[PDB]
Amino acid sequence: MDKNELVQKAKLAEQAERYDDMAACMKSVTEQGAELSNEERNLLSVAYKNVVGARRSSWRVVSSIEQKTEGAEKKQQMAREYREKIETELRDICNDVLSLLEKFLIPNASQAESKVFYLKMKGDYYRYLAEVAAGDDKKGIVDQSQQAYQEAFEISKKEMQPTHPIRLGLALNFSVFYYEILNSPEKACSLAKTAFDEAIAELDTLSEESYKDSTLIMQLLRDNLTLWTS
Amino acid sequence: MDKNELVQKAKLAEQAERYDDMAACMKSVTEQGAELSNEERNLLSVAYKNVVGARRSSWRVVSSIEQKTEGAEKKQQMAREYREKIETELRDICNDVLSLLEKFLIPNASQAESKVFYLKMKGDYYRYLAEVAAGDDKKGIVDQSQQAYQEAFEISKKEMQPTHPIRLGLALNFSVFYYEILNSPEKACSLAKTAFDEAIAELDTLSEESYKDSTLIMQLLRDNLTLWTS
Amino acid sequence: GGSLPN
Amino acid sequence: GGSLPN
Repeated sequence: MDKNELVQKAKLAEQAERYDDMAACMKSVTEQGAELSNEERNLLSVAYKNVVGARRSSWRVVSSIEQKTEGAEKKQQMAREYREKIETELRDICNDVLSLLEKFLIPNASQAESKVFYLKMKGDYYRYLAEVAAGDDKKGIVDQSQQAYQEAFEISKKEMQPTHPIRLGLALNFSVFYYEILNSPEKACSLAKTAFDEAIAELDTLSEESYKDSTLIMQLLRDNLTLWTS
Repeated sequence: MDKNELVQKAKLAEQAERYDDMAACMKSVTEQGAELSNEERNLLSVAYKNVVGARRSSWRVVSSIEQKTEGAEKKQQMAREYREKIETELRDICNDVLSLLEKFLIPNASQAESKVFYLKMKGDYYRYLAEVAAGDDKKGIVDQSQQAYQEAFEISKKEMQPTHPIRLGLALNFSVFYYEILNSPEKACSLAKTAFDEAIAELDTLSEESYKDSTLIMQLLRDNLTLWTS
Repeated sequence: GGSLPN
Repeated sequence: GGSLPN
């Protein structure tokens, strides 16, 4: 349809909390080949985050039930089967997001801000695959997540101020990747503390239109620090 | 499949908050022709309540956006279109629930408790149709909701004690039907107050296994009373 | 506060 | 408390 017709209907789907509709509209906007505005970029991000987030939460619930029914043969087999069904849904969602990133989003990203955004998204959705993967296929998945995070991290530190919310949010998810996926509580703590300290050291670079976004991510960086320091 | 295999997988879907899966499993349990246990009866009730409840909430959001964009031609047309799409989903969900009630649930209901339960469900899902209907088709929808509520109400008062949670919950939804659908704030207030007062007058009839359920519905009856008395 | 919940 | 929210 018309791109603006697809965008505002995705904004309606967001208010109605129909994120399957919201992701479908923003996917067609991406499939039209044109670069996304920062508004369309966030609508696509919010939509698929809710779509994949529902499966991650359901996966955690069914996975935990699977381990607490260890000595319940019939109940554990059903929990194992249901976890495998949610996993297949979760892998299809990420594979679509990663497909959109490699064909339209990252290749057509003209700006450093958008490239950092899409490379962080590539690392995020490979991290979501790593949460449900195992073996050598997981090792290749994990390395893809680290490569996307690292390239986005190097571009963000060369092109963005330490108080930039996209750079701060990238350091937040990168540190989460180190703690939860690579089980390095301090390659994450150092990264998170460095991002927090460098943002406080240059608080003069923070903009009025983005300072409540950046201050919030600085609070989250410090929460992960406090929690990982425990 | 096996009925017990379908039931516990619906219990897993409930924990995972995948109510589309939960409603699909409990629908096949109903389609096997056998009477539902009270556990399966509640799993079917909870599943479709969440499935239809998501559309009702989304309908209210998009409907309200439609009225606040009155002088925004392009925005209101999109809101009107999206509300019509959610409406079609909502009518299909209720028509399926009402189809299951008239073919399997109410005809095979051997017990007064189950018949009151299913007749209340018929009134509930006709009330959900009345929320999104208009004209003469709405008038026939509303009369179907009142007929199901009334028959369930007469059976409940003849066969159940005033402190029975199903009888109390039926009086709660019946009063909601009078206030919200027939715009009679006092045919609802009287019904709600009568159910509350008769439950307090015979609190000796309340069971240990159901007293926290009944006391909760008595609190809800009194909240609707306080709110409608305003 | 309204109708019957789950 | 974790990763980046919306």
